[PDB]
Amino acid sequence: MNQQKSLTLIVALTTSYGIGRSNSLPWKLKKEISYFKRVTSFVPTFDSFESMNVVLMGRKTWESIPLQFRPLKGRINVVITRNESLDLGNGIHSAKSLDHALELLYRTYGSESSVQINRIFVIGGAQLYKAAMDHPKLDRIMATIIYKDIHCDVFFPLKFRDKEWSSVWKKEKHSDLESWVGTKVPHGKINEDGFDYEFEMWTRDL
Ligand SMILES: NC(=O)c1ccc[n+]([C@@H]2O[C@H](COP(=O)([O-])OP(=O)(O)OC[C@H]3O[C@@H](n4cnc5c(N)ncnc54)[C@H](OP(=O)(O)O)[C@@H]3O)[C@@H](O)[C@H]2O)c1
Ligand SMILES: NC1NC(N)C2C[C@@H](CN3CCC4CCCCC43)CCC2N1
Repeated sequence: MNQQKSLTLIVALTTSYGIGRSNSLPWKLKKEISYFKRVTSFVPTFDSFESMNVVLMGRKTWESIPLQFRPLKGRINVVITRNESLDLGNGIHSAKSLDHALELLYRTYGSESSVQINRIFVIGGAQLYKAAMDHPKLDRIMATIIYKDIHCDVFFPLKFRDKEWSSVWKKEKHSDLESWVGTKVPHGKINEDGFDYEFEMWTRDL
């Protein structure tokens, strides 16, 4: 009973699969973040009294976020890391691997807890994404496609939008995306601060 839930990868990347630039962060998308927060926070109203989603991220990602929005409120935060020394936090968890975090979540948030898990989201880390892509529970990717060949030094590990993977990963209909995210979501591209991007949902059979 350690895999009673599937994982979801959420990420923003360019057509060239770039996801990072020597720390920097190649683009200004206030609306994208808004979508991000909305997707990773959404939970069925009925079971909203206790249920909460989870966000797993690598150390680098945790640092990349300003003290301001740390930790992500309304969501269970768990940072993955091996070398854990003077780890701060207050309500955040710590795990040495993707599977280790899961087992901790199922033991810390079992039926004996007043807080039940709803959806697990893998939100950050080129490395964490690597581990996730190879995971047997990951069957969904919430991707934001940035149609701008900017410069990046960190890329997504697997070209799921390319022909070579077309028999495995399939892009869902827009309405299906809106359905999974519950609330409404923009169709087509969204221009913001000189950037054109779009939201897509991809899934595969396990
Ligand atoms: N545009 C965006 O939305 C966005 C979101 C997040 C980050 N970023 C960017 O992307 C870059 C970072 O990429 P990244 O791959 O280095 O970062 P990451 O995955 O967030 O952090 C790498 C750290 O994560 C831990 N880790 C990851 N996978 C692990 C595993 N399977 N087992 C144990 N520990 C694991 C390791 O910590 P230990 O070394 O402590 O073991 C490793 O040094 C940053 O420069 C940042 O600017 C962009
Ligand atoms: N689609 C999508 N998937 C993800 N995994 C995302 C990681 C988010 C991490 N955050 C939250 C607040 C931040 C402030 C400064 C730097 C990085 C910050 C940013 C937007 C994302 N979009």
